[PDB]
Amino acid sequence: LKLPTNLAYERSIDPSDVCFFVVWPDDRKTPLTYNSRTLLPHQVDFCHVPYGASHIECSFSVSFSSELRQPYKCNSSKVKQTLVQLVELYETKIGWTELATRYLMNICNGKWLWKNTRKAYCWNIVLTPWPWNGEKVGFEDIRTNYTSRQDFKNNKNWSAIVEMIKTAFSSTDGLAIFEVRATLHLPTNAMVRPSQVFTNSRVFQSTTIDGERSPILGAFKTGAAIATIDDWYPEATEPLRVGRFGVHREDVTCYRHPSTGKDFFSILQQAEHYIEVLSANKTPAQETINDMHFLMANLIKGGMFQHK
Amino acid sequence: AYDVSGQPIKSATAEALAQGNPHQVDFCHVPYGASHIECSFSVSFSSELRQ
Amino acid sequence: KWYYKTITFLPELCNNESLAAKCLRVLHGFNYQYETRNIGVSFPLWCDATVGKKISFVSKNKIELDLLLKQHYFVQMEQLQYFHISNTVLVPEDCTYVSFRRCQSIDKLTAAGLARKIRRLEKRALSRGEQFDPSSFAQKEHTAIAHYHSLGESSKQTNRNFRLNIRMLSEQPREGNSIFSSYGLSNSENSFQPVPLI
Amino acid sequence: MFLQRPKPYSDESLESFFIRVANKNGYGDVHRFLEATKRFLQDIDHNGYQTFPTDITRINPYSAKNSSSARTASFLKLAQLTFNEPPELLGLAINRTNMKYSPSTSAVVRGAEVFPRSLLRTHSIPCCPLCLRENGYASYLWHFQGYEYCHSHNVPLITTCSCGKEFDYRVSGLKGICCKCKEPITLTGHEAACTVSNWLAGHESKPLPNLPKSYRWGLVHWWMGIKDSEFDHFSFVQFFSNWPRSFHSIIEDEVEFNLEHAVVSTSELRLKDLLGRLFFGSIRLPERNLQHNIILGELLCYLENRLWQDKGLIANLKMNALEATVMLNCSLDQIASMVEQRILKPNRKSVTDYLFHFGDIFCLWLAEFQSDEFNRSFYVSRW
Amino acid sequence: EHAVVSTSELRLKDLLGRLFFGSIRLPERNLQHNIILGELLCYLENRLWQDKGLIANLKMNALEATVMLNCSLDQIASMVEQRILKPNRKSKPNSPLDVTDYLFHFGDIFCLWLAEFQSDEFNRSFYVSRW
Ligand SMILES: [Zn+2]
Repeated sequence: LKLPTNLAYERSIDPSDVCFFVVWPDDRKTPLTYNSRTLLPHQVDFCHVPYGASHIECSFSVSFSSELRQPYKCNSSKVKQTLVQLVELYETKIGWTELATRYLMNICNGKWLWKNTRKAYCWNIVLTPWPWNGEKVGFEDIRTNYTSRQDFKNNKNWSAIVEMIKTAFSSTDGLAIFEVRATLHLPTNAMVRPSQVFTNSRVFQSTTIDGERSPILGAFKTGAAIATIDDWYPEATEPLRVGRFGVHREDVTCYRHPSTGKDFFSILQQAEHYIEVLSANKTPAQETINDMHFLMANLIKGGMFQHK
Repeated sequence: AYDVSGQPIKSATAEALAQGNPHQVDFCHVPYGASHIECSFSVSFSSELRQ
Repeated sequence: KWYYKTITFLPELCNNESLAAKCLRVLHGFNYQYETRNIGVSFPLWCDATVGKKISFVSKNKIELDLLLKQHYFVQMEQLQYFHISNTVLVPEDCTYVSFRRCQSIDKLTAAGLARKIRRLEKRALSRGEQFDPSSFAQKEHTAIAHYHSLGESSKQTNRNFRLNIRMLSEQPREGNSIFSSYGLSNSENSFQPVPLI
Repeated sequence: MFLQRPKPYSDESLESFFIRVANKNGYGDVHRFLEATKRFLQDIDHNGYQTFPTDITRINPYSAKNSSSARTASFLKLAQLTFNEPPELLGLAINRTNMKYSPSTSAVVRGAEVFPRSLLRTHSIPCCPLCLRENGYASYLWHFQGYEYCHSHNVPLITTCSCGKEFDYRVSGLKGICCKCKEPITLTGHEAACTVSNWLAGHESKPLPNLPKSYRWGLVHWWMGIKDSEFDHFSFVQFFSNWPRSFHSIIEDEVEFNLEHAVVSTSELRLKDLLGRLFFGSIRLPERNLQHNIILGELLCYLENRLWQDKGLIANLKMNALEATVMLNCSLDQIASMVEQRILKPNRKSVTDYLFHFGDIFCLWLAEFQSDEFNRSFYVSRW
Repeated sequence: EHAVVSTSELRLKDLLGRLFFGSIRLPERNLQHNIILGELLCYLENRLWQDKGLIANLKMNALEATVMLNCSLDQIASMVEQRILKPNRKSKPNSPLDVTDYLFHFGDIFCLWLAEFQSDEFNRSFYVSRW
């Protein structure tokens, strides 16, 4: 399967910025503020929880959508068919439940709160899905409960949420919006770690709430956190952020390097093979459904699979 | 990482594909407390198609 | 009557702040060994980037200067030729006096210091029966601070890691009062005192 | 957290240890305990934060690639931060090692004993169901493709039951209940292999030598090197039944056949041709410690005695420089420095060309490279 | 006490230099016999993380990793391109291997000896089960 000159996918998981708020024992919310120290112009910033702050809310909104069904561009329809059929046959044979679960787990346990949970007493993820009929779905004390996939499945509203997500991923035009709020508890005067801005010098990426500036975890940082599902790779140890070549950031070197045949554009070169491997009435191997899981997640991330 | 005709690049090592390159994008998003987004414009239909 | 004895750090690879902090540690241990307080310090190369290769000990007393400078740690890093000890010299021509002061107001700017300040304030105000709201004392958004250097330090009686945020401010040799802080710095509450920057 | 360890055994697989520490302190299933320790390594800052394993099949550091360092750090921390008294948790871990076995094959060490990678049971690890029920732990030896009978019960290891069409304690739980049907799992040239398996554990067996339990697996891998596959215990035990006789016959038979069937004449005959497979297939087992590497010992003894028998046909065998760097542990750099210093005799003047004999190199190893254990005196005072 | 450098840059060559690199190969590093390397390694392991990782965060150079655990600096290059090692500083372009600059932490090299390099007798289990 050749790689066309115009191929692009629009992303399905669309998160928003993660805005922080501080809740005082009077139960009113004031946005976080961060010192910006400068020595005499490196301007290192410092965001710590205020003194009397009872706890800290972290709100954001993530939208799952069925933008992965049709490629946003294919200058050659011959490849558009083999990808829309790829998605259809994936969904039919191995349903969306695995990708949906591995996304909603990152949503529902604090994983978008990247480092802000190292020293936290307890954080509760309250979740308000949009096409919803019940109340809010709330997970609490995520290091005491909801520690593994099973504990998630044990919550009474979990199946409905995953069903909504796989619907949004299934329907021709479905979507599913979640407003997530994390009532996080930190020790007195604890460090919050919003996303640094790209430029020692630590300068925070920030927004303005109530006219005054507050620190945020970027929408792209959060999208990176929700997409740490890629545990299917050679000698897989811990999940990666889904990428065309599974990259790591702490230890720079990149797994799924296209030398191995487990990058993206290599297992896309075999999409025709995967079509017939799924089309058989018999179930496919575990490794090949791992390859196709990574392929589907890489479509959900969307992007540009071109060669100009 | 690949050149045309599907051949890996010997210089794109597993440390070269891992280097994070930066981009710059303009980012617009609803403020936090904002209720909703108004969007206003005016469209005028006319008979400039007769002649 | 300013005697001074400088010390220059030899090793071409050395973190001067650490060595200066250890010199001040041992100076402090001295000033608490004998209750003398009349040995001040100076940094004849107080560059922008770092404290320089030198730390000088200045005193009106002559016996205490060389009594200190032959302490155990100094003779030890002398035989290992890390340090270079000079002799007890006077200097009346280097009128280029400065004041190395422990700028304590820098520790009230770190978040864990603002926490201390607010906790103390409310502990006071509630004793005064006043109403204290810790939700108003918001952190300053931009606190640009003057250039300074920091020497980490610890207390033997209670283990903690504070820092002498030492800062050099120019001055004129207004009077020899002959009193320094235990860390050999000039502090405003005690008799402020300049020192000859050799 | 804080845990208590159970009755630590010496020969107990790491996974077995984690099972019997999970089901001892507070956890129902060991998987929960793995997530608990991962949360622990979250709480105290660490590097096993990311790569600490939660599936029990891949706990031993040889499973993680480019994370074995972190996993051993993790085991070190666990061993001195999470128990009432510190356990020997790291010694039970099967981790990689740098040393190889003779033909281009890597090795994995556990405790003080290094096994070849060639026989590791990457999957479908057997068990002694009886020993499971009595002792309550899984011995490590079950992981290797030599241990085919329980050295304590002389029973073949149950790899697949009737209820469970394939079984392993790493999912069972150190108890006799199959995967599908809950019931006792206990079902069932026997002695020709029982002695071998008992000798594989640190023990003695009448025909097999008293080598260190790192060199026993070396013997086994070498035997599979001769017998092109299919390690059978009977031929092994009978081969060590007449030990100095059988191997001497083998090297004679291999050496004589090579000399007739050689296609190029005598003077240019090389030693990878004659004595090609035995010599280099025994030179590095656990290591060339001639006291323990009994095979290389006997081979070198036999070669030394017959060094000059037929025109020194053995002694004047051309070996390339790179084969001298194997014959005696050295660098092509260092043998180059030796020959330009005129230590060796590059028969033709002027680097991977065959320019040196065996005899001049054997005496060279005797003179300038005889190590502490790679030593001549270990084999000369043998049978 | 007399370290002319801070702790975050304190190396192993100076702190504990003569003892370690003076006992690493008395005749050869068999930890059952090389009793002094055995006890030094036991002491260091038992105090790897004592004071916010004092011993653990000790700077080590490639030419010291090659002697703490037998391998050639080219094999170390192969270990650090495979990211089995943790080169705390980034050499962005094309990996120019500098074998002299203090780049690894001792703790993370002690652990790398504990797996990937625990050879036949250069083995941890020889010293831990001692006095
Ligand atoms: Zn048994």
